[PDB]
Amino acid sequence: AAMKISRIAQRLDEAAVSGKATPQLTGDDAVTVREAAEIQRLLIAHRIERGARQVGLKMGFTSRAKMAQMGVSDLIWGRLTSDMWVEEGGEIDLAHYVHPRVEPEICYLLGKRLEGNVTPLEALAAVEAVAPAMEIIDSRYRDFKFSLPDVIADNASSSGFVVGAWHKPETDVSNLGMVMSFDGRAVELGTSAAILGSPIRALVAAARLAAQQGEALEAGSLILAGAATAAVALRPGISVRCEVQNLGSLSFSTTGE
Amino acid sequence: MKISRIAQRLDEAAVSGKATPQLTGDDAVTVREAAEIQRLLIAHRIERGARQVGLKMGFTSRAKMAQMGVSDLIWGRLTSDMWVEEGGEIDLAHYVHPRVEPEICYLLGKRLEGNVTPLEALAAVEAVAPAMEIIDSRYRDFKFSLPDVIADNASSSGFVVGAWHKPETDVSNLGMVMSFDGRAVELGTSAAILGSPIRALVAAARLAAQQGEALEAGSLILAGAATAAVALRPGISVRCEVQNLGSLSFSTTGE
Amino acid sequence: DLNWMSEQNAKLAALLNEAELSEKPIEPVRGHIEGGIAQAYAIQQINVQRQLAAGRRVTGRKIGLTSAAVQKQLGVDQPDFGTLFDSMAVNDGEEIAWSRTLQPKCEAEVALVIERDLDHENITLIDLIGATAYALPAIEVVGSRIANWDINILDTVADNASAGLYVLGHTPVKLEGLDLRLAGMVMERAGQQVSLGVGAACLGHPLNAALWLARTLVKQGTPLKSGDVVLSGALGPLVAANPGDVFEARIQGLGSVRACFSPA
Amino acid sequence: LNWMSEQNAKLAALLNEAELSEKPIEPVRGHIEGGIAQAYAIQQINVQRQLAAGRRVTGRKIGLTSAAVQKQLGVDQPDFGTLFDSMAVNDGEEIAWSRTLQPKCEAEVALVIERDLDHENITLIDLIGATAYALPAIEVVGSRIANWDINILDTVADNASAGLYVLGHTPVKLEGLDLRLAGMVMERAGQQVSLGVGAACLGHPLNAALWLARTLVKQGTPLKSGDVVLSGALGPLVAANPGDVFEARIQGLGSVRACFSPA
Repeated sequence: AAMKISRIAQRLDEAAVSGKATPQLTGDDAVTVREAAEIQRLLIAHRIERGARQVGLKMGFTSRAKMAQMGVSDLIWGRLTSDMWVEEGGEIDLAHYVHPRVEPEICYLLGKRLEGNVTPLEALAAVEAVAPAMEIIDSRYRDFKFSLPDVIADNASSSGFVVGAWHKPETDVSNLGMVMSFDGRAVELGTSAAILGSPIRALVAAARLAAQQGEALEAGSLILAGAATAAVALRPGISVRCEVQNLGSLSFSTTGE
Repeated sequence: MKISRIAQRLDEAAVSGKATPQLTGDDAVTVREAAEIQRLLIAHRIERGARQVGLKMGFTSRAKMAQMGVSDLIWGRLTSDMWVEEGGEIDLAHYVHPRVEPEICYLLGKRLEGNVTPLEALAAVEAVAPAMEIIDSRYRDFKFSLPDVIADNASSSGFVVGAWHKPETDVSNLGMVMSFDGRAVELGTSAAILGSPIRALVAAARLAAQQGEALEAGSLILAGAATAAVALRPGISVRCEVQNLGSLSFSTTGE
Repeated sequence: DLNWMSEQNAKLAALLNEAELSEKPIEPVRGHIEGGIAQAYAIQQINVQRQLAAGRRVTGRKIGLTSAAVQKQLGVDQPDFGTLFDSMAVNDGEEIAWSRTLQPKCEAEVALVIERDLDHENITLIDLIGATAYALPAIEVVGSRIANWDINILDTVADNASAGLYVLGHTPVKLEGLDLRLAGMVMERAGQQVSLGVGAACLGHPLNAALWLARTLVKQGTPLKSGDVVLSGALGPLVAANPGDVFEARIQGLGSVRACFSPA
Repeated sequence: LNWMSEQNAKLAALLNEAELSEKPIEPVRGHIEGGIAQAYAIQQINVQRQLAAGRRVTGRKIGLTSAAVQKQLGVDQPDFGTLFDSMAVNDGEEIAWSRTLQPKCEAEVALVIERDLDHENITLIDLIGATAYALPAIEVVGSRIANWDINILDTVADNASAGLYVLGHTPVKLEGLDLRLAGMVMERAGQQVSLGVGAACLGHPLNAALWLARTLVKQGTPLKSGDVVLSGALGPLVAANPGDVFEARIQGLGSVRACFSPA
């Protein structure tokens, strides 16, 4: 707990609320990874104070190639809250966002609580259903250059999330094709195999990361497993669609200029 | 008095990653003696903050049993610190000299206790999955002793599990390819576990009831090794491919 | 071969033929072979012609040394082949007369039935897949005319790759929808597991060995024909058979087959 | 009309000597003033050289199957290479390092052809009727040119950089197969070295096979029954090293392993 922790959390929370970028920490605002953890918690507390509640988790850096490119040794997670929800098939004004990007993901719905060091086996025993999804991510910082602690403090860019149809939990999601498209033309092509080599691996990691903060994946949680492709900058007046092999598609639009 | 020091030197070896001599003459143990060293051996892990999470059967074959001059199987209790993340990495420096084995794992959805039929056993199973057991004898240059292996907790040390598969999946005769960096080191079938893995689950429950325990709900049971163990070395990708059960893998750190 | 019908080769073939007719294994003939593995195939070939002369029908081929471990113990880096005849054929469960064996040993295998002739040069995997109708779970009963299985590459190839009987299953299973790389194999006798394996043990895949055999047969002028059955190779270790023995082999996704030996 | 020129035979001979000696050579695009047509002629001379050595044309490989790759090479169309019995490998078979030359792996959908497509104006319908089944495949491309320094003239003259092709054993018919959203992952030592989907291969693997079928009919060498068509990259190529084992998985199609031997 510190004056700097409160000052940055509040600065990051108004960037989110106003949709205006905010500068990164340098020297005086330079933060510890441990400092970012506390800022991440206060950033969410700001949202819970406005009536939103925690509803899930999102994993970041869900590939060894990704951790390698950012020089990290583990993935980053973000907390999701009732206010980041987007109606599937709905519209979003880009005006309430700093510079949002869209990523295709696999989502798990927990039917039971999942806690600690779990096997893939035990992870899916607590899963109710599975679905394709798109995460809308938003770095609230202006002129951003990568620093690990900033993204942890900025809640791993959590901002929006949209999910598709219910699918049986035993569906094989290990290597499904994915087509993310703007106005029907593909912007990204890939497979859900991009998420740690097997999406259930991200569900296992989420229980590991959550236990680190003494937390757990509670019954009813929505877990965004991770990005199957690189994110794409969103623009106005577009139809954003995610199509997955054996999972159907999900969509949302952006308001016109 | 004796049992406590053997348990501690055995336990010492595991946290230390350094071998220890077999029980001889003075420290020579009885199966019964070895039984308490095993209980105390797990007690040390408990004390350190880990809990019992499953069982592992050993000598899960009539050929393996007769080859070791025993008339029954042996088992080891699994604890949470032996857990290894699937797709993870392990440092061999933390092991005295470990080997890997491919197995079948059952996740118990309900309590199973006593002398049960194959039918009753699978009624208590939530799901089944392929798995790899990381075994590690704590003895240095081990000349086979039944009491030492019992007392050394059936060499239990590491375990990794694959994906959830429906409990009615027929795992009676599935092909198993255990490989090092994509090249097979062992080739077999799940039929190697007692001629039918469900039999190891049955034996697992008969053996737990032997000491007043039971297979609790949510336990992990490693049915048995379907092939021979292969010694692990640094910088290798270890994978286990099982027919109809997908695959699981973990790496070893390089020097 | 320009001289596969030599006076020496005929003597060795008649020796092996006689050893089989009298039910009496003879001593190793490797000392008498100086032309290498080609001379050994000429000797197997003479005995094939001998069987065709007695009105027997070539029904297929067997593939041996389908593992690198077994290849190494014989000083070679390739498999061997033997010739099957209608008289070696056994159906699942049929009683097997002890007189029909000679130092019998059992091995679970995948049987491939061929429906097209592979007569051309450079046969590919695509050709083989198109010529394979279906597969049967099989048990090969090998036999040696050489006493106490004292054989090297020349003894076995010359002795028809140690062929004996082939027990086939009754239910065909098409290849599409059949994973032969990971198919599990278990052979039991009196409730005991006597042999354990997987499809990958057979040269990585049964079609890997069958492609080898088709290619080798074309080079020997005796191509695989329609209706031929290919005993592709051991999926696990050989188990010596005894009178009264019943061996059951299960190949996950292919089926089961039983080899029942009569009590002599 | 002049495909059998002294210039072309010299270039073909150069690439052929490079393959035999296992030593790559300097780029040849600088010696080709005839465009991609002269490069195809050079490829053709080496195809006849292989046929005259008694080898069998077992199929074709399609290259430049993404607009991104067509754009880097300055083209708006894919390229094609000729496969031979000597270039074939089965799933899991050891690949002798001497069979590669600066090897790279790409996961692809292999389409086996069962009817000749000899006529002009081939349609998607002709291709569907002529397609028997599909197979998971890993193409092992190779370069006779030093350090993969290649333009469209270099690769087309060097058999569109074809090396080996690794095929799986289990066929799957097109009916009940979605090749557009089929997911692709290629791994080496438990790592995801290539990620893709069927749609990455020109939108659909049959769009590439249809392109090839007609290109071959205009070159006087159509697709034939039994030919295997490697339809194109599903993901990015990964450079291969001695002893490497790459495993490719195509959802609904199957898996295939390319095992490189050491030394």
